Amino acid sequence: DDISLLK
Amino acid sequence: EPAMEPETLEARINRATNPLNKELDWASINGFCEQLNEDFEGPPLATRLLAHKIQSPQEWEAIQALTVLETCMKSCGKRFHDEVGKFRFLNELIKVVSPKYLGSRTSEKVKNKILELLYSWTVGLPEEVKIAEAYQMLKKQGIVK
Repeated sequence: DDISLLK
Repeated sequence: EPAMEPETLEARINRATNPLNKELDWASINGFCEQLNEDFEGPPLATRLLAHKIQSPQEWEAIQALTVLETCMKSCGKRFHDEVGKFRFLNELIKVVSPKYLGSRTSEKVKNKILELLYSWTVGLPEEVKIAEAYQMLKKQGIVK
């Protein structure tokens, strides 16, 4: 899995 | 504890990025990239450790860590390429170059190196689409010229 992109 | 075992990624990276090194310790750098591909949990641990060293207030520590990252990515292993190609890791690099986080407290030398590496991966490893996503965002926010 992975997380969302840091904006 | 693990740092007390020379073969661990912890011990290896502590040597490869030691603030006391007078010059790049290629023996430790290449050794880290090599040890990295020995266990399934190697790549994930490697990026975890690299992310922290890269965010160090001590420039020379962060610079050597970036050299380690650049070197391991240059190796032809898919697992490591995929781990760096995750936002879990890419976000840590974004925090260093982004003025919203550590950007205003990080040297230009370190920030520029990160941008150069990101770009090189967008060109050399196009299949790691998340890296391209991160890079494009940085260029949209004015971070990347």
